[PDB]
Amino acid sequence: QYPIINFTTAGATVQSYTNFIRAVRGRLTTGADVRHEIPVLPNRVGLPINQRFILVELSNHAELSVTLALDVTNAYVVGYRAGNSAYFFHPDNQEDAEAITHLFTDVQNRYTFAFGGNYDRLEQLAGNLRENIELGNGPLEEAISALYYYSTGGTQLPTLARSFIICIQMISEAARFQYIEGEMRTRIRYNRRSAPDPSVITLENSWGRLSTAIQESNQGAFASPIQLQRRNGSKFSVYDVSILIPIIALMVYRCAPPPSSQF
Repeated sequence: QYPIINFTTAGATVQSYTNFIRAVRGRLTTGADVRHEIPVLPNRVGLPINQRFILVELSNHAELSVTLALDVTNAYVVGYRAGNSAYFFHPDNQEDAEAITHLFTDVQNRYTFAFGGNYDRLEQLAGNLRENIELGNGPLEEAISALYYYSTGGTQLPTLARSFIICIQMISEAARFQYIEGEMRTRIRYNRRSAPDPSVITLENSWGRLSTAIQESNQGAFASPIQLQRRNGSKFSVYDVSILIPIIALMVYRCAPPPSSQF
């Protein structure tokens, strides 16, 4: 019932990956909510269960497939299916636990991990931080195989955690940030894997804060600046939504849009 977007790593190109990421953004947002030219994801409050998820079917050159489930309210990967087994991250609350019962309903083996799916938890399991995990098309190809072989014991937990870390950044974070989509495009164009630099990491860590700063701003002006990092690690101060229009593609819903006092 939920919409399915397909991507393969086999022969992937900047164009095929761009088409994918545009398609995932098109299914995450409805057009209802755009502030400063920046689309907002649906509000969790009152969102009917039939509109709550999207499915991303990944395939690779090894001829394997897995299907990730993303929550439209936050673009979070909440679990995945590989053939006859599905695996969900530990839910944050009761209502999320009910909602994930609506995914992969005819799968014969359903498991809920005892750990949640946030980067900090997944980095601990992986034994490596984001900044030491290479991304690109090779890493994605390998991550699709790792997720596929988990149920049979082929995949060690640390390699499963690392594989989620790769998927999340190359799908969810790229949908959230044109900047991160363009970092992936670069790696795919040259077929050269590399770990994310501080510009990528600081944007990932700041997504919620930036979403709230933009939605609470006075006509786009932040009451408090947010500090990001450039590629070389130097500080970049954000004072206004303006500088983020080329950078952030989607925000999480944080407040109602005020009745704009119009001059």
